[PDB]
Amino acid sequence: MQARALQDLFDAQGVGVPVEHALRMQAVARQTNTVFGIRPVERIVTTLIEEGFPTKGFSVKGKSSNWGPQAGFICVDQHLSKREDRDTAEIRKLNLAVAKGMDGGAYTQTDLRISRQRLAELVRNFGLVADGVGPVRLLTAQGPSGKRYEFEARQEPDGLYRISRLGRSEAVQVLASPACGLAMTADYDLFLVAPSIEPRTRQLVDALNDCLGRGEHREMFHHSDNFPATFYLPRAMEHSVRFDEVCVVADRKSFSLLVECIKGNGYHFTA
Repeated sequence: MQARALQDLFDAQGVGVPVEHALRMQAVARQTNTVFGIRPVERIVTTLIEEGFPTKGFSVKGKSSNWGPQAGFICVDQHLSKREDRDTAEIRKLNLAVAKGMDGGAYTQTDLRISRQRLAELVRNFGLVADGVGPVRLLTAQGPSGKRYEFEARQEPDGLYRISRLGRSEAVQVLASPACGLAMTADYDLFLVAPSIEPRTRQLVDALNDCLGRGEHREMFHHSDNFPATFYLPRAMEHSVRFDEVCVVADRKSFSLLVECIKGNGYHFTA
């Protein structure tokens, strides 16, 4: 499967998995003779994945952000998450849940720090406004409630822009990996595993993390809303519709047809 074909597919479907990752994960599907599907990966986290940020595990509580400079991360203050629409009680419950997991070795917190390229991408594609030049910039972002939030972007000595709410001294706090101390982005979540006939998923998770080779404590898969999902097949399958070695299932109806296709080709799954 050619890279430009898969990039065009992912661009049209709104899939955030890097094409290189999809090709390596399709190889594992071929080598293990196993069909598997991954939960949605938004394009707003593609840069964070390619920049090497670690990913959240099942023990990470709290909702991520789809707006502002905090997009793709999980803020300690859930008022900056994608649930910025919700009322006081739901945010405080999300805050308590984030505070609950913080009281343990599950995860920690760190300053929101993003690169020039990340800032330019958020401005170009995801509705961020950035005023000024050089090491200090003023950011304006509109939350899902329509309220606009202001942030200062201040370059630190290693080249990243530390993000703080305007007028405040404390940077925006985001959940961080306890191992490497970096902010965590979204993971690759296996939601279907169909091995060939002709929780036993730890071997596939380890094989997938090995083929991606992101390095220690930077795994995409963890040992542990559904669409658009990406599926990875040992070979292109037909049943008259055809699913390619890498395919996108946009909704439940496409998923129902894919299930019948993999079962018809001798692949079993029971979840």
